[PDB]
Amino acid sequence: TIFSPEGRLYQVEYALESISHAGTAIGIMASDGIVLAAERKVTSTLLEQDTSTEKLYKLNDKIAVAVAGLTADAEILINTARIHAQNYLKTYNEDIPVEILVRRLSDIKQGYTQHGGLRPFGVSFIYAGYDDRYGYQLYTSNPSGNYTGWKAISVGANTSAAQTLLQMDYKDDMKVDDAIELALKTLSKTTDSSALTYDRLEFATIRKGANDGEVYQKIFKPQEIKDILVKTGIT
Amino acid sequence: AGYDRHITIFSPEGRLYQVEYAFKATNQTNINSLAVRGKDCTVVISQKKVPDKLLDPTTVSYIFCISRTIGMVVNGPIPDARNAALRAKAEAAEFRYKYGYDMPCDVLAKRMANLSQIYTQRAYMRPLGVILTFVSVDEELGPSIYKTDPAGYYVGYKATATGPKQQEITTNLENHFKKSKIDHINEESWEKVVEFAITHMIDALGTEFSKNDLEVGVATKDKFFTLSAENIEERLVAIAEQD
Amino acid sequence: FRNNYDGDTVTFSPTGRLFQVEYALEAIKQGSVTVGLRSNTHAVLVALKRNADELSSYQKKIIKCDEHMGLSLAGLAPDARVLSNYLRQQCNYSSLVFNRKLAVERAGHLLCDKAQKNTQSYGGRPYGVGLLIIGYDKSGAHLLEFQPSGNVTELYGTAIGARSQGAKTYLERTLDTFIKIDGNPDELIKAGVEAISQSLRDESLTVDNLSIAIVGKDTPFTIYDGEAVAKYI
Amino acid sequence: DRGVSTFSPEGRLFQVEYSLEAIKLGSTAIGIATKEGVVLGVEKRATSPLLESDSIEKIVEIDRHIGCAMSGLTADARSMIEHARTAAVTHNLYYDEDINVESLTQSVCDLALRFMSRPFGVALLIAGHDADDGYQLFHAEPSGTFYRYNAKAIGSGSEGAQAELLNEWHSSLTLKEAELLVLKILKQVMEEKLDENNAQLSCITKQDGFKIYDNEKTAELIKELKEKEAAE
Amino acid sequence: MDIILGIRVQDSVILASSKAVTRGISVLKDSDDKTRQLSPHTLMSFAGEAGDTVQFAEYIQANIQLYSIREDYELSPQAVSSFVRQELAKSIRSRRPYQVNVLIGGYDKKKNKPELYQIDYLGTKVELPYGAHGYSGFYTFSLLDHHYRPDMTTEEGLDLLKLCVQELEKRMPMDFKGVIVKIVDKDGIRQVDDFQAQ
Amino acid sequence: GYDRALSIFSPDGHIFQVEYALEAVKRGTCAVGVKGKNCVVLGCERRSTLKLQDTRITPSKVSKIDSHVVLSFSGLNADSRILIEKARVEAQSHRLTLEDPVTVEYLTRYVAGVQQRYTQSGGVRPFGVSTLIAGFDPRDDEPKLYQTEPSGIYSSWSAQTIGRNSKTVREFLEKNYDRKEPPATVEECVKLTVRSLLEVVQTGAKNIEITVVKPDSDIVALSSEEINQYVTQIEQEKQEQ
Amino acid sequence: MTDRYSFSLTTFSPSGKLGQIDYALTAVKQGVTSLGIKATNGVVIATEKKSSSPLAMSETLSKVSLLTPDIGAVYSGMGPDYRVLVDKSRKVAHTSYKRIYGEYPPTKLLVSEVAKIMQEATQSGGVRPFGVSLLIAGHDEFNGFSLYQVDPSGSYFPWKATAIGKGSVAAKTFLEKRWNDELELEDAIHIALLTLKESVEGEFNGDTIELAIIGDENPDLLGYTGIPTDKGPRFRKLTSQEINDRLEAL
Amino acid sequence: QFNPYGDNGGTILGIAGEDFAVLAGDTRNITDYSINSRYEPKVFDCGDNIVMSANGFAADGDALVKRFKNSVKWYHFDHNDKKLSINSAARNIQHLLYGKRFFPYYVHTII
Amino acid sequence: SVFSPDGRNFQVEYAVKAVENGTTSIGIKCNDGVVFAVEKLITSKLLVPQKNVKIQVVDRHIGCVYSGLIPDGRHLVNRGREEAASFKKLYKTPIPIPAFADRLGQYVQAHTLYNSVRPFGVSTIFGGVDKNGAHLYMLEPSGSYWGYKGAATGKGRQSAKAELEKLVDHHPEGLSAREAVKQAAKIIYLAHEDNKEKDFELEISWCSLSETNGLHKFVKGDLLQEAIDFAQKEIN
Repeated sequence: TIFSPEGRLYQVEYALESISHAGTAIGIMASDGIVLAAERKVTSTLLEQDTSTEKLYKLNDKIAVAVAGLTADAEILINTARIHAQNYLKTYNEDIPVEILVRRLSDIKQGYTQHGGLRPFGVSFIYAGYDDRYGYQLYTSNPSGNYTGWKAISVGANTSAAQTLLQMDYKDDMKVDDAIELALKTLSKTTDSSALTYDRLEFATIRKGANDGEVYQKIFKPQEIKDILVKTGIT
Repeated sequence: AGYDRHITIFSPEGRLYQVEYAFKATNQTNINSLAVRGKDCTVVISQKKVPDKLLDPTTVSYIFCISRTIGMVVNGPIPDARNAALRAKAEAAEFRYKYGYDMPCDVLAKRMANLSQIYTQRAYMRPLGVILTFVSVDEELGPSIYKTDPAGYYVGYKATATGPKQQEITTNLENHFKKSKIDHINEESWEKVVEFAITHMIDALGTEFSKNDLEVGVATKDKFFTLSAENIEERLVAIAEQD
Repeated sequence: FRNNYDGDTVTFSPTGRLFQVEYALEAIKQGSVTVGLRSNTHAVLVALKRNADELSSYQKKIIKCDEHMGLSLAGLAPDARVLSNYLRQQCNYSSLVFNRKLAVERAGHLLCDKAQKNTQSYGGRPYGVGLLIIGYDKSGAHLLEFQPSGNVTELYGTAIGARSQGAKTYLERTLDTFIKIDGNPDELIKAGVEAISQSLRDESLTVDNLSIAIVGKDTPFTIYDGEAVAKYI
Repeated sequence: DRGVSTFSPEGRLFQVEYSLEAIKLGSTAIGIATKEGVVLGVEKRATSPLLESDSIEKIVEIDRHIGCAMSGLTADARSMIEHARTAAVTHNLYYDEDINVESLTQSVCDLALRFMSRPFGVALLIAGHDADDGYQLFHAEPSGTFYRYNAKAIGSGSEGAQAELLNEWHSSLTLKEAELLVLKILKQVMEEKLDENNAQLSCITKQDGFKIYDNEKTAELIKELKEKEAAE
Repeated sequence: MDIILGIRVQDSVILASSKAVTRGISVLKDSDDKTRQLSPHTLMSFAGEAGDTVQFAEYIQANIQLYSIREDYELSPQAVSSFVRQELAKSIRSRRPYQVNVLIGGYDKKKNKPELYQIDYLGTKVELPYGAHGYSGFYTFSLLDHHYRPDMTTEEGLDLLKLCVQELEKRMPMDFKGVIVKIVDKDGIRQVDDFQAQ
Repeated sequence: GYDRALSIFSPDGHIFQVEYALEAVKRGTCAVGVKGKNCVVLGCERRSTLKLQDTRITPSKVSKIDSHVVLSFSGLNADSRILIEKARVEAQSHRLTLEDPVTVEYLTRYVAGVQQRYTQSGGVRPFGVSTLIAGFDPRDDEPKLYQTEPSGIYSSWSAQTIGRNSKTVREFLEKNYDRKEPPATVEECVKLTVRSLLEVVQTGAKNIEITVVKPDSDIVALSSEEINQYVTQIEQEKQEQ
Repeated sequence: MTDRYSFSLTTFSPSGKLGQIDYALTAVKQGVTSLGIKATNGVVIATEKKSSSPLAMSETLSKVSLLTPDIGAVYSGMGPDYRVLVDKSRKVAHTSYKRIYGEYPPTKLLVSEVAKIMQEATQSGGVRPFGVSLLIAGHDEFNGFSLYQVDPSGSYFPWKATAIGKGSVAAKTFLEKRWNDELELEDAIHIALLTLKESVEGEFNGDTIELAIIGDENPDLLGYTGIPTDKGPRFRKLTSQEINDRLEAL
Repeated sequence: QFNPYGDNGGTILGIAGEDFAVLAGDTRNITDYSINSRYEPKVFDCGDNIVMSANGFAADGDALVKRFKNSVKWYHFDHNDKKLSINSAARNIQHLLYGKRFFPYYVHTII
Repeated sequence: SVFSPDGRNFQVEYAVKAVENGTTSIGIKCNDGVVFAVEKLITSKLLVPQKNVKIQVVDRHIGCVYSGLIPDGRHLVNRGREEAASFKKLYKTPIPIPAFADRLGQYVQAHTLYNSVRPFGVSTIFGGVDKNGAHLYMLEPSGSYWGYKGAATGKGRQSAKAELEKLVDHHPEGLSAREAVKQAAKIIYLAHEDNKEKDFELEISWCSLSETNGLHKFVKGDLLQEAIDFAQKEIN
């Protein structure tokens, strides 16, 4: 939490360095939804995949996050973000605007940057959510407490590689199903495994729910990822 | 010097040097103790060394009456020994007040073990340079010996020894229980158990004892007490007319 | 050996020394000179003040503590303020609660105990000032020397600060003379003025240079500066 | 590099000594104490011509009878001024009178002691009048020590400024003479040419209290100085 | 008891509030505004215990303005009224509760509906076509039960209030010195500054 | 209770944490402000690590404090959110107790004050932020522009710039800005601003953003296209041999 | 007196490592091997009771501990660290869950809570991380049987089967070979005993092995009859006699 | 219930002349219908040429005079031995009394 | 809060050096009390004789004397006094000497547990008469204390200890209070041998059942001169 002669924050820079070794997560934002894709870190056959959650967390009904970093550090931050959302709803009788929740988590992160002599959290987030002011939104936050908004973005391992590819294939008028494809294709070329299989992925979508006018959060099950891997041509 | 040598953080090999150094401190007084169990008693023995002639020998002790039922012997320097003594006394009185029955031997051991564990983990507290041997005839468990070290470790014993010549005494006892085939001293009177204890102490240290080279604590159903020089002397006489 | 052993006051050197305390003691040697001496009827402080420039003041070095007590300082002046203030309170508390003028000896014990805490608590620092304490109580006249180590000693006379050894030497020899200056303030003051002189390569002590304070049998504590001291040069 | 309130082997406080260094890097401030008043002048020192000069407040009022000039890390002076003002107004509230200049200074120096994580990087010249001791000038260091002066200068140009103050000061200086001297000595030590925009004058009189001179009244004295020093 | 009335018509919300301030045996003022603008489309009216009344209104105002400036966005009437309710419901169990009753009249721009919220000092919230606090409600509720229609124009709503005020001048014991009337519609908040002799 | 002193003096009299805070400012994207006869204009730049950004929802560099005052910053973005929040809270608090909105000088003094406090409290680091604060006092027409830095020093400026390559742009402004004649039009005041930024940014595309403040809480941001109308007019016309 | 170390003892190194967590994991590696296997009608957790001298009473040391009537834990690394975590975990199962909902917590959530306590020692002032890895096995009405591993960082993850400590690499391989999603409980006990034969040097009997299951409800371990709507604890420590009987036909 | 107050009678009178003042009081101290003392003074010299009486509940009166005497002592310490003017004393006494606005000294005080 | 690799506490160890560096002081137990004595270095002719009292009373029945940093000693006694007061308040009876010993024990020992406190740079000799006898104690900077027949600490501790050892051996029957006072004067004179660059003043106190009714009192006037005289005799 001290400055270098250069004007950078030691513990922060080293924390980002920590994050760069973490399973990659991508967020892509369509015209009618957001995709969340993330890759699990060098796993095993014996690792339970069914009841496993480690990279994709529901924050409320309108907002999810993807985690790159220290899983346990993120559990802390997720829990207090969940609480903040409920505080907002209780106070106002309205779901929290995505930006506000993002700002609060980032402000928490910023604290550890500036006071108290505790270490920053080794965590980066992609936030996917919906509110009726700005529609679908994608945000990112890192241990510096900095947050920015994105059409498409990645965090963790191989972001340079992944970032190049998304710029190459993203175009504003995208649909959700194309964004799903783009997410999986980008992870296929930035993986470190031989190939991308179902037991190494977490997948989530925030759609407009077919016919209703209401927002739906879907966290893809094992069998569902396996299937969406077939259609795209990765089997 | 790296901080992993001064405070209780980990070393690259996964180690806690301050704890290791605290184990070293336990031998500083160069005293051996042993504890054994009878049919319905528990006996502790400790060497007693009064170097300086100016000392009042009645005040030099490493055995402590914790409660009516529980005795403790310490291997380590006295300041730390007395700190643990006072705390255990406080804890044993608090337990009885809050819960309405006498603190059992193993429960006080666990509680002291936990207290030590904290010093193992928190940086502003050094561990205590001591090993504590707790003894009693527990109302549920009978004769009991429970021993804690500066790491936060504790376990129950059939018998035990502590100090510089620890290993010699241990094996000496191990050998007796191998041959006797049971986990206690099969004697009715506590006097014979004390006698056994001194005898095996002698045969593993290669030393003879006069009445002022020992210290004896005995725990019976509903009482723990220490022996006087003269009671010990009478014990030394009975071992003479036999061994 | 002198290496990582002067980091804080909470550390002993392998010799058994407390260097921070020793260093605070060193702020006194660098301080301007002051003298104290007493007979059986009065006690006197003489403090040679120091200026910063020819245009500056000669910073006051004598602080009143009650009607019967006061002190002179050499070292960090702010530290003399903290302690004399604490002494004003202890004198005051003694008056209010007990209707009792506080004994000089008790004042010494109290200052000792306050300084001691700072030689033992982390993140604190020893006091960087020495103090000469005069007073008149129920057992007569008194002089005390305060050292920031927490050491206080009762004396017939003494001196602290720059080249104090000169005055202390003179006093060690003039002893049997001044102790007998009873019921004669002006001669005891003079004996103080002449004692402070044996500590000046500096110069002639002048009108704004000199500070005198006295307390006695029927004389309450009073500081004299300038015009009033002219008759003693 | 070990602690904040640590002693050097020479019995000085490291941090207090290093704060004194910061003050040496500060803009010059000069004070002259006479029998007709006390003058305070300062060097504005704009770090650029785009800076609006009259937004540089290095002379501040404390009470109507007490003013103060600063030098060093002027940002650190904010809470000292605030505390000084509270002390002077509080005193008037509790006692129905003006605070003594020495008492006001002692109070600021009390605040100075409270290290807060570090000492102040700023020294202050405090000037004013009270019935008891008349016109007074005080130098207040971040050590908590303060000193009374007939004349004093603080900041980068202070060594040469003090020397000049040593020759020029006598116990019969009129206020208008004292104003001219502050201006003169500033002109010598300033790394720029003295005009009404890069130097500020102020005084306190018993009758009119503390007044900052506006740029117009200063420019006149600058012009009057250029002339007094032409003929001689 | 001060008079605090609110009527929600089809396109706006109208608030009428008594102009008198009475301490003891004196009317101190006959032109008091018992209203604070909370945002350009939300207005709060208040009655109750002497000092508490303005201190609360202005604390609520400060919080809403802060939120607006922080989000460059106006909270909905539903949201503001929930903020206020929770504030009162906190206050009711503190060492010294705020003894203030409020009407919140706002125009929700997202929905294009006008809205009227009645909240008492206990933190009891309800949305109503018309509302009142204090004794005045004992006359107006029934009157409006009869004369009110859900689809009235703003000009019609003002004639409904005229009845309400005239009734309160016939039957209320105290001279409340007439009412200030304010309208909250799509264009914001304005004052009908000519209600008394009209 | 962590109160370990981080901002301390060095032997030459410098507070290195405050100094390195300045370094973080000069690392940050450039921000400039210039005041006219009846206006003040604030201008910023954007970086190019990535350009798959969504600009609708990403935090703009000019923040509204009250309806008549704005703040722009160079330095650590996370730090600036904290200074802005407190400035917003104070602005409401001043209205509540004084029944008047802040003067620009007062809001400036407050923010500079918070920065200063962080240079002398245990277990806190200074703000890696320096700010430009601009607007008009309530019921006043004379424009106001102030600058604060991590030390807590503050001052007013006819025009000023901060952040990366501000050395260059302060050069431009020092020759071009006339004390005698401030850019009397809103228009020509936006002119001097875009010119000064062109030295550093490259093409004034998706990088240069501008905000105008007139009296009585009149504050308008610009659009890409209305910026492009200024990029075009200077390049071609001031290209003449 | 007073805590004067108010800063984190686990910080980031320039390479992004958190030293103390790595070193805590090194401590776990030295630890005596322990394992858990998830069957279709149960979970088994097992370890070796490394005695220090035969004079120590092995039964008096708890290596496998009941956390709730349906949840157990075992560890590798520093015993004293495990023991205090078991105490805090038992207590939090109450303060954070049973006193609020009137029912014991589901496994994932108790695990979540231990994870929290361990993370805290990763970031709080003046403390070092716990030098243990835990294996938590349990059942709840809605998730059925589960098994989790918690590490010094507070990371947790669910396993079908695993081992930690000294011979963890060797044993993970052995289980991978032997695990299928159709194992009965007695099958998993048997596999656990086989996997654990590798680890161990000396004697291999019921007095050197601590083994417990999470299986069917044991009504005779409830202590009372009459409320037919609970049949009792699913957690069950195997006796020395029960271990040996399975070792003869091994 | 404990009543923290009492009333010990007495009567004080202040008159100011052109270049003098007098403050007088009786020396009698009473409780209900009993005489505690025939000579218990309640007018005191406070230094700096100020006399003070605080009549009513004598416990409160004594506490106040004690506190003012102390206030004078510290005035001398904190303010370079300056004489405390009568108006300054008065204002200081206001503050002493008002500090106990919610548990008052039951005295009528004259200086 | 730092063990060195041999199991010792190096900060306590350096505290000991500071004690070894101090003025010499002693305590002698007799058959119905305890006597205490100290060497007061005469820094200067300017010290007021009999006026810089080193020995301190605790409660009414307990004597305390120490060697090392004098401020550290005074701090300890202050705490001892509160610990005495607190005991009397709760239990009525004055504090027994073994009990008072553990109170100082634990406190001194506590200052060896934490890295933000330094240990005490004194060894303290203290004692008195309680309900069942006289008791003598010495407490080292570690918080280690034991009971003693005789005790010495400071620069001349070794020569003083040897003398004490002689008395113990040649008086198995017990010594008298009156006698121990003279003997203490002798021992301080003998001990001054290892510190003789300065002149010294002798100070003695005692707590005897029959000579003081079991209260701590200083030795002044007649008895102090008889003790000095006796000590002057066995040095010529």
